[PDB]
Amino acid sequence: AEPFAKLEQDFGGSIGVYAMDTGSGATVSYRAEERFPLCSSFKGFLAAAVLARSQQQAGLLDTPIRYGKNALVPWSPISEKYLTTGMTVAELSAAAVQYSDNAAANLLLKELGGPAGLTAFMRSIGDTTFRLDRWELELNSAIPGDARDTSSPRAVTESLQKLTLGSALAAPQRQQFVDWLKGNTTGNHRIRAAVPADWAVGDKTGTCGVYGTANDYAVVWPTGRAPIVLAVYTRAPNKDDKHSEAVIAAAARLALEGLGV
Repeated sequence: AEPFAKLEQDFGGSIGVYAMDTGSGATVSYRAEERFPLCSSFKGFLAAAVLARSQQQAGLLDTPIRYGKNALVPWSPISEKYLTTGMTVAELSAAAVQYSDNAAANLLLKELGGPAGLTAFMRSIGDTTFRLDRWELELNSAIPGDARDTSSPRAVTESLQKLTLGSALAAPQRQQFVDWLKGNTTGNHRIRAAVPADWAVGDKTGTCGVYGTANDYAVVWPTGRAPIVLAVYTRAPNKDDKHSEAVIAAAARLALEGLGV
């Protein structure tokens, strides 16, 4: 905690951390119930909402989605490649989670009834903090004090636990969510940078690009020890303040250490 204040101070902003040992029930909590913009991290919960809906609707994941060029907003690397052939709901989910593909995230949001639909899903699993108000990329304004498109490190951590380890998703969908998070390609310098290499890790990052606002949440499977669920979020007071993945990895190391992990 003292290390946390020191860390954010050196950072020049605020760092929010919540980590829980699903075995001992031990937790690390620093500014954990404060609101931080979700940025790109909402996409992970977006995929869960899709999986949850696929339970009551077989054939969803394989449903073909055709889209146009207008739909290719910034950072849609996968969507851009499959433009002429389109992508299935499952392929869009993998793209959104593992590459943070914005086009894919927006097409899936549309299928779930937009930001309100996803917010409603988080409500159904008992998350009362989470709120998505806009679509990519407008949701990245990260204006200080703005409650739109934010959640708490604690609410994110708890929801992630319900969806990956708990029973918020049927067994099959549960493992698919874990596998999509395990295959993430965008967070090698964040939480993943704080743990060994033999540890199985699944994560989803978030980067707003303004107000030094960045984040990452993950489920880490320590060797011989129960899995840990953690969320690390940051932000700063100045629009030009830059985020730092090193700060996120450092904060994650402190969280794990705090758990004696």
